[PDB]
Formats: sequence, C-alpha cells, structure tokens
Amino acid sequence: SPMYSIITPNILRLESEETMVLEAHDAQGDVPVTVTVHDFPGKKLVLSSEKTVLTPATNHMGNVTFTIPANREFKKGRNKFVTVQATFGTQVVEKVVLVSLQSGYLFIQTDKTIYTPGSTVLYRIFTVNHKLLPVGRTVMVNIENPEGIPVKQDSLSSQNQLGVLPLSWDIPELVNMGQWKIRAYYENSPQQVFSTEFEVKEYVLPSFEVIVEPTEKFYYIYNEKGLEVTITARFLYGKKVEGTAFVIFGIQDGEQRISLPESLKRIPIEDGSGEVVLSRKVLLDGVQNPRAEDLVGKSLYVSATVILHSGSDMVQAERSGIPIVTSPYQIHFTKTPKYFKPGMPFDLMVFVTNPDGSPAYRVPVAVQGEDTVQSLTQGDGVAKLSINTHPSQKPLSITVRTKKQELSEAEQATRTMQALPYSTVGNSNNYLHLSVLRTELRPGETLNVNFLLRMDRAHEAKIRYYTYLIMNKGRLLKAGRQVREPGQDLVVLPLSITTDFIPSFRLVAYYTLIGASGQREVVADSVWVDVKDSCVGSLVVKSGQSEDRQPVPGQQMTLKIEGDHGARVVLVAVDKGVFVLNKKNKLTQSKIWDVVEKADIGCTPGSGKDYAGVFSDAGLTFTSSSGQQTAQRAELQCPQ
Amino acid sequence: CNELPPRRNTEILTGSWSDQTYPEGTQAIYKCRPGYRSLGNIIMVCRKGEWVALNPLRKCQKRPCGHPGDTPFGTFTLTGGNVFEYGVKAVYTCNEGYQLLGEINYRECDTDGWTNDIPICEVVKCLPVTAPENGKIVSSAMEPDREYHFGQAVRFVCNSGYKIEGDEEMHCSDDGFWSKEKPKCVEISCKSPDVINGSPISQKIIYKENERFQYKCNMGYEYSERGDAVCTESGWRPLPSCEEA
Amino acid sequence: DEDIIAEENIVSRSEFPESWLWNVEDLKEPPKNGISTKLMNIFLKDSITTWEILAVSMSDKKGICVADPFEVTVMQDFFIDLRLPYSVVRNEQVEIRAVLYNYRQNQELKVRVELLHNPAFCSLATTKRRHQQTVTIPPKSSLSVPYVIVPLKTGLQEVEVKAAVYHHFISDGVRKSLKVVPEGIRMNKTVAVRTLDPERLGREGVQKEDIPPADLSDQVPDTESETRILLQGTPVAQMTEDAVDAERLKHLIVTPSGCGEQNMIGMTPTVIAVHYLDETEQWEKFGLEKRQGALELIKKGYTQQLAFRQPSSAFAAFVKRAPSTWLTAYVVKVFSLAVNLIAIDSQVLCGAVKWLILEKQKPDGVFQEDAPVIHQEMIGGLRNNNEKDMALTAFVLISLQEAKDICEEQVNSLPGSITKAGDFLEANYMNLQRSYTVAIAGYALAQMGRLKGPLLNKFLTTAKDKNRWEDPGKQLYNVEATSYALLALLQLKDFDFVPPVVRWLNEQRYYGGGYGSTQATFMVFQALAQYQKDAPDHQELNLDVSLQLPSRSSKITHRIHWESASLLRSEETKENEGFTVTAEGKGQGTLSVVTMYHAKAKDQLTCNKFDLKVTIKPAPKNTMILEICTRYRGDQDATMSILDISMMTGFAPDTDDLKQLANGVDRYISKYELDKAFSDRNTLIIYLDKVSHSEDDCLAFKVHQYFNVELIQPGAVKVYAYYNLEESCTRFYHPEKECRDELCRCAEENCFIQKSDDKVTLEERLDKACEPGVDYVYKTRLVKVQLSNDFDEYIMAIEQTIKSGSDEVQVGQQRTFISPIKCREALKLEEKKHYLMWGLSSDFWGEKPNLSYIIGKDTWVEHWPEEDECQDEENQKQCQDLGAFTESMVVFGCPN
Ligand SMILES: *[C@@H]1O[C@H](CO)[C@@H](O[C@@H]2O[C@H](CO)[C@@H](O[C@@H]3O[C@H](CO[C@@H]4O[C@H](CO[C@@H]5O[C@H](CO)[C@@H](O)[C@H](O)[C@@H]5O)[C@@H](O)[C@H](O)[C@@H]4O)[C@@H](O)[C@H](O[C@@H]4O[C@H](CO)[C@@H](O)[C@H](O)[C@@H]4O)[C@@H]3O)[C@H](O)[C@H]2NC(C)=O)[C@H](O)[C@H]1NC(C)=O
Ligand SMILES: *[C@@H]1O[C@H](CO)[C@@H](O)[C@H](O)[C@H]1NC(C)=O
Ligand SMILES: [Ca+2]
Repeated sequence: SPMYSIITPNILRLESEETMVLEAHDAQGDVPVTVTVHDFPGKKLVLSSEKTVLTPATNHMGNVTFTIPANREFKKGRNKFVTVQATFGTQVVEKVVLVSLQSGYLFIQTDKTIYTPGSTVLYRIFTVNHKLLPVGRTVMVNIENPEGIPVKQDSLSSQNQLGVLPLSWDIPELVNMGQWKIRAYYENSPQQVFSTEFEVKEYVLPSFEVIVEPTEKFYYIYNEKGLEVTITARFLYGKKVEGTAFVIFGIQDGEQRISLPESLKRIPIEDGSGEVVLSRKVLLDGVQNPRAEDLVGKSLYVSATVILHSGSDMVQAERSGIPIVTSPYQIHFTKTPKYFKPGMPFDLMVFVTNPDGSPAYRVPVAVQGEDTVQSLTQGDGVAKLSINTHPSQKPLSITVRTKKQELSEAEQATRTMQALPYSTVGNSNNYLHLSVLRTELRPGETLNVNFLLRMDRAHEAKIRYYTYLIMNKGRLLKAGRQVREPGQDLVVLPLSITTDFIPSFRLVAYYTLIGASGQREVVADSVWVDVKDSCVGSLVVKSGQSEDRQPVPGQQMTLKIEGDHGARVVLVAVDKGVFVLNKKNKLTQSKIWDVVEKADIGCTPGSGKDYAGVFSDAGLTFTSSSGQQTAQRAELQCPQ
Repeated sequence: CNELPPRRNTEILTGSWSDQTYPEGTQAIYKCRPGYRSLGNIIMVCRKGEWVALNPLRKCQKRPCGHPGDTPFGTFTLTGGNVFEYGVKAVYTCNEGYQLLGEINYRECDTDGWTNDIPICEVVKCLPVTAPENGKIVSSAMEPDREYHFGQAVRFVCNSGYKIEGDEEMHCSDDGFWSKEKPKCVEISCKSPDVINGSPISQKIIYKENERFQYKCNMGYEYSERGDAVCTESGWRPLPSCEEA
Repeated sequence: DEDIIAEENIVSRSEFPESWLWNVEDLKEPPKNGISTKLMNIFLKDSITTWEILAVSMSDKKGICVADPFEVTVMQDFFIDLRLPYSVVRNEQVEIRAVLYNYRQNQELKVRVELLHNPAFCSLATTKRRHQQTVTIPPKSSLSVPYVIVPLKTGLQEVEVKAAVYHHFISDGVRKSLKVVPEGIRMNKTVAVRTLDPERLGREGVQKEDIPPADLSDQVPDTESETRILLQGTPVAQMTEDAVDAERLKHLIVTPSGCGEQNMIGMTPTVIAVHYLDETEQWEKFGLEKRQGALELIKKGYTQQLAFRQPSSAFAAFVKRAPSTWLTAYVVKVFSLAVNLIAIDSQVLCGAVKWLILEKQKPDGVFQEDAPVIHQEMIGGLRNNNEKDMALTAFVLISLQEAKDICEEQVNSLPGSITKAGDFLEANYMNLQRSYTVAIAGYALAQMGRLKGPLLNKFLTTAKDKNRWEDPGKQLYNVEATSYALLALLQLKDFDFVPPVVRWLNEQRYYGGGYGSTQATFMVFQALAQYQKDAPDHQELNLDVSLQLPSRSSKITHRIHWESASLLRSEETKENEGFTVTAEGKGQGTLSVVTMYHAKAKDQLTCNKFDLKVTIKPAPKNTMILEICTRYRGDQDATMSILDISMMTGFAPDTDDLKQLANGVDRYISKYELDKAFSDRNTLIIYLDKVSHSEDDCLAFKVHQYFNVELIQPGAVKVYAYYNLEESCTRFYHPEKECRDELCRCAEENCFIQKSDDKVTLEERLDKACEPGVDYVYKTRLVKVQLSNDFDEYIMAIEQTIKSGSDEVQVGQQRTFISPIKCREALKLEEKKHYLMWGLSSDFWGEKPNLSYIIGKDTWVEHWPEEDECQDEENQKQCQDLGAFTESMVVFGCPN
C-alpha cells in the first residue's frame, strides 16, 4: 500500500544548495528516512548524508537539503553523475542524476564600450552563486584579441571583495583593431565561460549626436507613403544643432547590403531637426525585382551625415534592421505548452511582438473558429486563450490571429501550432490541469493556482491532496500539499510571490492512486509562470542638490545614492559621446536575468507527453519504490 | 588728501609714495596680490578728503587653479573649501589593495598652481613563491619567483605518490601577505581505519598508496556496498562501513 | 589690455576623460523602509558634455542590482571647443579649428582668443610675439577660429588655446593633446618563423635558434621601430584508439547459472562488461539505471559459486569432485577483479590462494593440475597440450599477482610463491615454441619486471607483423594470447608497440560470448580496459624557452605549460638587433618575430581620391580672386561633395559672388552662410551635387580685406565626399605666389647651424669643432643629390677626414646625408660642390655597413669655395681660414 517517492532537479549543481523532496504515500506511523549521495559509478566518496523523519503531522512529506562538495574527483569531456539514495526504513529508492560543474555566475563590466590604443580598460567582475548572491571564489581571467587568441592570463580571488572584483588591462600603443573579448570563469568550472566584448579603435569624441528615427520601426511593403525618417541633431550638452544632412537609404539581405544611390537626399537642418522620405517608387526601382512581396523578410538601413555650418564638426549615424513586413505584429507560441489534456481546457499563452522583437501592448488576439475566444495582450505582450478540448487522441491544431481594429485582415498577424494528447497510464483517462491567471505578476502579490481534476467517478474519491513543487533559478524553491475534498473539480492554492520568484518559476503538481487493475498510477502537470523583472532590492542614482543649479566644469556636485542597506555600490561616469560611437554591450539588470533564464534546466512551458515527461520537461526527476520513474537525463543543455 | 593710500587686505600699492600731500584726482593704482585675479588694476583716486574707488565694480577674486588631476587607482578630497581656488588642499587616498608611493599625499593650490605632483598609487605586492618539494604550482601567471600583487591566487599540487599538507589555495592579501601558509608535499600514507560496528582482519596499521585494507563486520551488520578500502592521497576510498542487515 | 583677464591668470580646461568616477561607496546609513540614502560629493570634469552615471550594487541578502543610467549635463555660457584630429603627420602643414561658443540669450561678447606658443609646433605664435585675434560673438551664436600649425617632433604633443571677454569677468581655455605620427606608413615585417621542438629538432635536448635583424632598408629617417617576439605552445591531442561501443556489450550481461564451472562461465561476461563500462565511462549510452541490475547478477554469481567452495577453500564442478587447480585459480582471477564491483570475502579469496600454494605448487615452482575441468573449452589456449607446465604456471601466477594486494597480509608464503613461480618461467622461457605460451608467460614475467634481455626480444619477435600473437588453430586462442601480450606491453610501458596491437584487436570485431569464449571474452576486455586506463589525456607539453637579447641585462625565460599553451607570450624591443632563442623540454611550440616600423612611402599618402588646385591672384582694403579646381579620381563621378573653405586672416568672400554660385548649377550654399555679414566670416561651406572624374570642375569668387594685420595666416581648402571624410584633399593658399611664410621660415630653423661665413672666424671653428660633442669632421664633395617627397638624400664623398670617430670612414668612400624636404631650400646643396661638414654622434642612422648621416640642428654645413673662387680677393679670407683650420686639425688636432 505505501509508496515511497523522491524528487530532485534533473541536474545537480556543485557548490550550491540542492533540495530533495521526500514522500510516503498511503503510509502509517513514523517513517525514518536517510539520504546519501555517492559518485557514479564507483561510489568512492559519500558526498552528502542527511536524516529526516516523515510523521503524519507533516503529512508524511519532508525534504532534505544537501550541498555537494567541490571534490577534485569530478574531473575530460565526459559528463559526471551521482547516485541519490533514499532509504525509507527498509525500502531503498535510488536514482542516478546528471551533474553540472557550474558554480555560479560571472558578470563583467567595462567602464567604456570602445577604447583607443594606449588607454586603460577598467573592468569589474561580479562573483555570485546560483541565487545571485556574492561569494568568494577563484576566478580565471583571459584577455582575448580579435583573432580569438588570448594575450593575457591571470588568476584571482574575490574573497573579502564583497563579490566585486576590480581589474584592469593596459592596451599597448601598437594593437590590433577590432572587437576584443574578456573571458572569465570559476576555477572549479572551466566549461562555463562568461564573456564581454569591448572595441579597440582610433577615434575622437563626436561633439554632437545624430538620431535617425523612422515614423514606424518597420516598413509596410504596401505603404504608398514610403519610409519616413526624422533626423535629429543636437549637441551632447543639449543645445540643438544647425547644419546640413546627407541621408541615403539601402536594403539588407542577411549580410549582403545593397545601396540605393537614387535615394540620396541633401536636406537642411532647422532648429536641430530635419525630415527625409524614401519613396516606395525609388525603393522598388533600386531593386531589379518587380515583385514587392520578395522584399518581405529583408530590412532597410538609413545612413545620415550631419555637418555643422562651421564645417569643423561632422557626425555619421545609422539605423539598420528596419524589417520589411506585411504585418506590424508577430505571434509566438514559445510560452505555450505543446501538450493538452483531452476533455479539459487548453490554455494558450500567445506572445505578440513588434518587428523589432519588443512586446506589443493591448493587441487583440483570437482563435480561428472561436470568436468567443478573444483576449487582449498585457504589458509584456502576452495574452491567454482558453479553448475547450473534446475527449480524443487526435492532434490538436490551433491558429491564432490578431484582431487589431484599424488594420486589414491582410495585415493581421497569424500563426499555427500543434498540441499532442497527454498519454495516460493504461488509458485510464485520468488527467490533471493547472491554470494561472494571465497578468503581470509582481513580488508581494498573491497568485491563485487552480487544480482541475479529471477521472472516473469510481476512483475520484481516493484523491485527497495534490503535491506541488516550485522550480526557480534551476532549483526547488518550495514544496507543499494542496488538500482536496471528494467531489471537488477545482481547488485553489493561495501562492505568495516573493522576490525569490524573480524572474520566473515553474509549478509542477501531481497526484497518485491505485485504480483499475490495481495499478499504481501517477498523474502530473506543470505550468510556467513569468514574474516582473527587477532587482531583488533597489538602486537609484539622482541629484542631491537643487534642480535650478546647473553643473559647471570643475564644480562640486552632490549625488544621492539610495539603495539596500549594507550594500556595496560601484560607480562609473561615461561621456555620452562614447555611446555615439558605440552603445553595444552595456550592463543592464535585464541582461543579468537573461543569463539566469538561459541557464534554466527546464525546457518547456509546461505539461508533457506523460507524467514522466511532465517532471523532466520542468527539470525534475521522479522515482518511486513501486517502479514509476522519469527517464534518465544525460544532456546538460535543452533539446533544440 | 593729506596721507598715503590705505593698505588693503588683498591688494598692494605700486607707487613709491614719498610725497606727503597729493593733488586732487590723483589715481592710486592697486596691483592684484599673488593668487588673485581681476579684469585690471583696482584703481583708487583722491577726492573730497578721502581715497575713493574709481573702480567700484572691479574686484580681485581668488585665482582659479585647474583640476588637481586624478591618479590611477586613487581618489581625492578637497580641504579648506569646495572650490579649486588659491588656499585649498587636495588630499589623495589610494584604493583598497593599493599603497601610496611616497609620503606626500596632498596637492596645495598656490599662487602659481598646484603644489607638488599628483600622488602615485601602486598595488601592494607579496613575496614570490617557490615550488614545494615534490610538488608544483599549477596556478599563477607563470614567471618563476615573480613578486605577486593584490588579488592573485595560487594553488599547489603534489606529484604522484605525494599528498599536500596544509591549505591548498592562497592569495595575495591586502597587506601584501599571503592569505594562507605554504603547504608541504608529504609521501602518501594512511592510518588504520576505525570501522564502526566492525573489526579489522589485518594487523597492519600503517598503509602506503594503493594498499588495501580488509575488514569484517560484527554480527547483525553487513557491508555497505564494498567490502574493503584503498589508500589514496585523499584518504581511504571507499571508507569502511557496516550497515544493519 | 584693459577690462580683460590676463593670459597668465587663465587656467585652461585639461581634464577630458571619456570615463571617470570609478569609485566605491558603502551604504551604511540608517535604513528607511529598507532603503539607505547616501550623499556623495564629486568634482565634475572639464569636459562640456552630458555624463551618464551607471551604478551597480552588491548585497549579501538582496544580491546584485543594476541601476538606471543617471545623466548630468555640464555647460557654460562661454567656452571653447578645440577640435583636434586623432593624429597628425610630422612636418605636414595642417589646420585645426577652435570654436568659441556664446549661449547668452541676448548679449554679444567681444572676445580675444589666443594660441599659446609651443616649441613642438610651428605656428604664428612665437616666444617673442603672441598670436591673438579679437572677435565679436553674437548671442546664441558660435565663431570658428582657424589655426595653421606644423608638428616638428613626433609623440604625444600638446595644443593650448585661451580666451577672455572684454568688460566681463569671464575666461576659458582648452589644453588637449594629439599624437604626432612619422611621415612614413605603418608596416610589419615577418623576420622569422621557427618551430620549437627541442627533443625533435634540438641537440642534447636543447634547441638553439639565431634570429637575424629586420632589413628595414626603407625605414623612415629619425623614426623608431619595435620588434615583437611571439611565443605560443602547440597543444597536441593524444592519439588514442576509440573504445568498443557500449551498445556492442548488451549481450555480455548474463544471468549466472549451472554448477561450479558453468557458474563462472556465465559470471565472466557480466563481470568483465561492468569492468569495461566503468573504465570507458559508457554507462551514459548503455544505461545508467542498468548498471545496478548488472551488479546484482555479479553478486548472484558470487553467492552461487560459494556453494561449490570445498572445506579446502578450493573449487570444482561438483562438491564431490576433486578440486581443480585451474578452476580455483580462475575463481581467484575473476573474484580479485570483482572486489571493485561487489563485496568479496577475503577469507574465501585468500583461502583459495593459500591452497594453490601449499597444495598445488612444486619445489621447482611449478603449478600442477591433478583434476582437469569438465568444460575444457573455458580454459582457452591452455587446452593445446605442449609446454603445459609453462602455460598453467603462468596462468596461476597471473591470478596470484592480481590477488597480491588483497591476500599478501594474510598469506605469508605468497611473496615466495610468486618469486618461485617466476624462477621457473624465467629459466624455461627461451625454449618456448608456441606464441600463446610466450604471450601468457611474458605477461607473468613482465609483472615482476623480469622480462628483460633475450626473453624480451623473443617475446617481441614472436609477434607476427608486430601486431599479433597467433598460432595454427582456433582464433579465440589468438585473440586471447594477443590480449595477454597487450597487457604485457602496457606493463613494459612500450608505447611504440601498443597501437598496432590494439588496432588489430579492434579490427577482429570480437565482443565476447559464444561457446568456449570465457578466456577470450575476459582477456580481450581486460586488455582494452587497461589500454584506456594507461592512455594519457594529452601529449606532454612542458617547454622552457628563453630569449637572449644582446641589449638585455639578463635572459628572459618563459615556462610554457599545457594549461597555458594557447597563451600568446610577447617580448618587445626598440633595437633592431639579432638575438638567440633557446628552448628545451617536451612538447611543441611556435616562434614568430615581427617588426613594426614606418617605411618611406614613394607615392603620395594625401589627396589619393581628390585632385585639388587652389590659386590666389590680385584682383583688377584689398581684393583678390580665389579660384578652386577639383577632379575626382575614380571610375565613376563622385557624389555630393563638400568644400570646406577657410578665409585668410582679415579676408571674407563677396556676398554677390556667393549668391551667383548658390543658384542651381549643382552648387548649394545654405542661407545661413549667405546671411553672415562681411564681418566674422572666415569659414565657408560650398556643397556640390557632384564632381567630374573626366575633367576639372573650376569655380571662383572674390575676396575682400576688411581687417589689417602684419602676420597673415594662409587659407585652406578641403574637398571630400559626404560618405568619407578621411579620403579628402587639403590645399593651402596665400599671397606672394604666382619663402616668406612665417610658417615656412619657422620650420627650417633647426635644419642646421644657421650662420654667415662672414661672421664665422677661424678661431671660432677650432673652438666649436674640437668640442667633445662633435664626433666627425669631413671635407666633402657632393657627388649626387637624390630628392624625394619626404626626405632628401645627399651622397657626400669624403675627400678628407679632418676628424673621425665612431664611423671609421676612409678617404674616397661615400656617405649619405639625409634631411627633411623643408630644409632643401635652406641647405641649397648642389652637385660638384664642396662643403665643410661636422656633427654629433646622434646624427648617425642605420648600422655600420650602411651607416648614414642625418643633418640636424647641430650639424655644421659650410660651403667650401672652389679653387676658382679662392683666387678672388673677396673669397681669400674664407679660403685661407678653411685651409688653416684643416692644417691645425690634421697636424695638431684637439688640445685634450
Ligand atoms: C524544506 O524544509 C525546510 C524546513 O525543514 C523549509 O524551510 C523552512 O520554511 C519555513 C516555511 O515553510 C520557513 O519559515 C520561515 O521562518 C521565518 C523566520 O525565520 C526563521 O524562523 C524559524 C523559526 O523556527 C525556530 O526554531 C528554532 C530551533 O528550534 C528556534 O530557535 C527559534 O526560536 C524558532 O522557533 C527558524 O527555524 C529559522 O532559523 C529562522 O529564524 C518566518 O518569518 C516565516 O514564517 C514562519 O513560518 C510560518 C509561515 O510559513 C509562520 O506561521 C511562522 O510564524 C514563522 O513566522 C518563514 O516562512 C523557514 O525558513 C524554514 N524552516 C527552517 C526550519 O529552516 C524549506 O522551505 C523546504 N524546502 C522546500 C524546497 O520545500
Ligand atoms: C601586418 O601585415 C599584414 C599583411 O600585410 C596586414 O594584413 C596586417 O594588417 C598588418 N598588421 C599586423 C600587425 O598584423
Ligand atoms: Ca520574468
């Protein structure tokens, strides 16, 4: 009757706290549990050993937290494994899990984006763990030239540096021009290399900046007006610029650029402004193809050259990557599960974006054949469409179209996806569905999680609870139980969202029972929930003096720094002129979360082909004493 | 008037002033003292039984000195004011892990310009480290016995048949001393393991590398996986164990 | 003057960092709602721009956090913007623009802008006279003040401009720095490329490489070069044969069944499979979960085998059957290898060992079989009679040595038994005829390191084709024998012999299993497993390369290791001198020597894309005609081009002529330009729709003088296409042309010792010439004059050596004297003419074989009158002085 199960992340990372969920379903009294982790397959060393007791007071559920030591035993090219062994009294449940060397994250910050030969590159290396918390470890730093050849190596420790490692490199007067790289990695994990690029070039600061701004970020192929562009020219300090502009347009296919000499226009600059237009006629004439549809998929670039009336200043600016599209929008199903539960609601997470890749706000979307199923995208450009599935093994096909009023059907974005049926144990027709309200979720809000159950009446009464687990930043954040009373189709879980949930998390739930031919059955489901991106704390830089006062060269100024208490704040001041020449590779909080999201062990938005697939897709391993377990994972990265 | 033009607090006289009484309309040119600037000479004049100011608007202000200058790996603060004028001092301070070269850490804005030169900061350094006997230094930026500087870390690895004794890693600390003591490479050896709930079959206590330790388990207990241990540079792999079964 | 700041009272802005405020702060202030606020005082830089302040925080609890960019705009009502190019060519006349800005809403300012003097540059500004322009700047307007300068010495030079406004307490200045690059063009010469491999290319373990100096025959005079010495390790992967695919071994996993003999037959494959899979680490492809199931089969086979263990600790097919020597020895062989997989009782293993020694070994050291096994097929090659004592003794011996580490502490006789068994093999090894016995016996001896000399030779020669040990009969014996040989070779550390042998085993495509395959299956996988275990990760790379530069105090050594093989190690030297490179140790490396230098450019570096001709002529308080001619150098006509024109000081274009040019005709002039009154119009821009590449496009307009000055700055004209500013052509124009140009005269001051032969006296020459500084003194005849675009070469023939030093030049030999073109007009050297020349040692250029002279400021160049002129009474004084000077130097020389 009793079934002892264990749950761990698909990948166990070194020098990081890992959690293990232990359960004893249909068990009675106190159940002693001992967990040990040995290396595979030799079992030379006992990496970890923990003990716990599963009493009825804890619903026969408890967890074990263990930190695998960075032993020199885990050393080429072959993946390492460990054996997680849990002993529930007499019963022994073991599982082989994949191991990652990745110790944490390394973020590199350079003072500037571009440098001149003979100058010094000041850069900081932030050392943190998987929880983005400051740690003291040995780091290997390599300065790599454009060729890709390292011209300098060094090994340093971040201990007593509060996670901030200040470094510097002197660029020789004689040096190869181009993109230089800064490679860094923890000593323990050489495989995981973090990089940052900085350009080396001979240059002088512009004096004034030029902004090339098209009316629309994109160009509709059937727009008679053509591409309309506004040329903005202003001195770096603010004052507007008076001069003459030289603007030319061109088409880009891949890396092949085609110039449009016919479009070259010389326009005056009045009060730091000017306008130029690329007529559709000139665009079509420039290319040798009558078919305008062919241009779709390519992009346009605008080259502008502003010269002051003094003739002492000249600046070159450009906007490239302007997509030639048939639709202002684009639909993605990347956040939508590819598996559905027949006879249960299927939730689609439509992702609408602009041609540039940015989210689209308040864009109407709906499923063909179901006008009733219309929704509006949130600030993140995501909308939820719920359709009612009928009991069948036939592949589900969904086509989503935008219903943005003011646009014609030809300009509406469209996309089609396919969902496969969730395979049930012995064709019992038992399913589990998790649904979450689609709205921008912030730390401090309460998220209601809906547990929808589907199964024959004969065994429905047996289910008295759901086991849920929360996956964040690649590790188990929380685990609990959701009680259910017989006859309840739906039960709600008031889940509190804290800073720990940033930037996103997966919620996987499951239940077990003995139905049909006395078969032990496990039904599982999972959902991916996105959380508003931001700092766990907060950091702001503002003026500390009256606004009336204007900064004068060589004058004293007061800066107001408001942030977390006891936090170490590193500062830097860069001349905007530098960004005029290069604005690539600038450190932002968003880029940090991007890296964290990449490392995620989960590979799907949710659900799976079967209960086993549900756990694995979420980045989890399930193993029971009876025999139910997830397949082995030997891949460190997610499937393409 | 019947006297000589008054000695101003920040101005000076240019004339010799040997005469006693001076005619009406006589201009007494006042030069601008060192460390002060103006559009021109603040000129006084004698009229109505007193030396009035021909140039009321014209005034001498403290001479502005340029920016004191910033030194690599160092910051500065201003003393005796908040402006780079004559009479202020710029005190310099080196960053963590950096020591001040010299003992003069200030620049005093004087009549001609800033006094001295911009203080120089140099990264603290630690004594060079040699390779331990029967061991080598896997880490380090090459160069045999080259004085390391703040931040650099060093690791030690012993040769085959040897195990390290002491800390494995160390780094150049803030005061120029290594964080840990240099380790030694001692021949691999192992003491006879104390097997809980079991007893050693062999009588030998001292074991060399790759030597195997045999043991049996007390009744009521049985082998945890393997049934013997092996001597390694890290100890007994695996460790003797007996679980109830 | 009056109502204006003195130049000395003005301190120019010099701090123009592209980035600063690289500081650290700690928020230790009392928190308010979790937020601590700190007021930080900073001093803004001199740069007139907007600063973007980025802040990052790190917290033990909160973690990392990147703040939003905070901007700070720094500006002044009145300031100067000195626009300097990244670099300028030495001895090339260039124009820099100083722009004065006035942002006062409605107030004009009368400003006096001055360009400070600098020995490094040659401008109208001198130590004697100041260069000042008084100009009026309207409100919300800016004025461009042109400056023409000529860099004299290369390196990071400084340019400074100050300015002060009248009747106001306002002043400003700019002190920027630009780089001065030699007239030549950057070039790189690959001097040498040598492969470093001491053990392979060197002698006695060391490799020496002598590197020659770079040619540098075309090197620009008075310019330094730099030689790079690049070292890099060459990582070489170890060529190891691929391991047997795990999928091939699915059949090896077998459930042990049967009696004493068959139980081992079934246990053999599973044990050796788990062993091989562990070594090669292929449980990923095989199935991580499956391993546990395999161990259970091994434990199962071990447990069942114990049932056939007799009280004597020996083994047999049946409990009532006589113990088999071979079977018992095999049980020890398999069990000893399984101690790593499952729990093996020492009492059982060692007990069997002690039985073999005390019951089955003879005084001579031979093991004897008294009860053969029923399964004669499980013994492999031992079945073929012939030298059975050698075969059986070796087999049992091998088992004993594998059990040594386990049973040596329990069995006191083991060490002696092993030695005695080896004694027998050692003595009767040479007589062996069959390859099988030689292979198995060789391995037994090799374990003790007793396979040496003739025995070793026999073992190696027995192998056919140096890849296998085979005999007439079943192939399984051959695969088995060759496996023993492989283990022996690995024991011998013979890396050269292993590869062919291993390749043969793999090509046999045998993966165990089948009838009579127990020995072949167990041995083939044990040998292959050992091969993978011994195989090195990579070829050793530990080079010791040291450089020996003749101008360095001590040798520079580099320790190149595997982990830092790719690291590019560099050494730089200013001197162009040969050096030696010594390397020793194992591994391979690369040595590359490259020299960066400035090579004289025979062609014109400037005006490569545009042809520009500017002419200035008096007009028919003054007027002149400026006519500009331009042509595009290309296959097609040029697109929209710009005519950046700068007026001569005190001159301005005519409004009427500009309007006529503005009218269509593919010439555009912005209204802004047309509006400016005749005053303060020293800059003009003329936009052209296109210029012809077929012929010259000429345009002209009138210029009127409004202001009068003594020193007049030359004007400038610049042409370039909008898309490319670098590819331009600048031409300077100035009156008096159909040199007096201060900028021209100033540049030629340091060409050589300026003086008149009249002022020069005999005593004067003796005083100056004998000075220690002077290294050489020659009576020369100019044989040839080779003029060039940048440097002129004068081939002087040494007619007499008045005084010689470092350069041991003989009479009749020729030396080449070099000097910048700017000095050609000042020197006025003519062929067939004689000269008295002397200079310093610093004048030398190049090396001994082709040593040249550089005419510098300290070089004395006096014209020596011919015999024709010497007869004239006016030339008598100089001719006689030179004659007496030569006599006093040749006969008496210098005092001392
Ligand atoms: C695997 O299991 C572990 C525990 O085995 C889980 O971590 C625990 O999560 C609980 C919530 O489920 C957390 O409770 C928090 O507690 C903070 C206050 O900080 C902590 O307080 C604890 C109080 O217990 C103390 O016991 C010690 C020893 O006897 C005494 O000395 C002390 O006087 C207390 O009695 C303490 O153990 C911690 O060290 C720390 O001080 C609370 O603010 C907050 O709420 C608490 O719990 C509930 C709300 O859930 C509330 O009713 C209570 O009043 C209390 O305020 C926090 O929720 C703890 O962090 C963890 N407990 C332990 C023992 O560490 C872990 O979540 C789980 N992992 C997974 C993936 O499932
Ligand atoms: C060196 O020479 C090569 C070949 O001319 C050239 O491509 C390269 O730009 C030069 N620069 C260096 C130092 O590699
Ligand atoms: Ca998020």
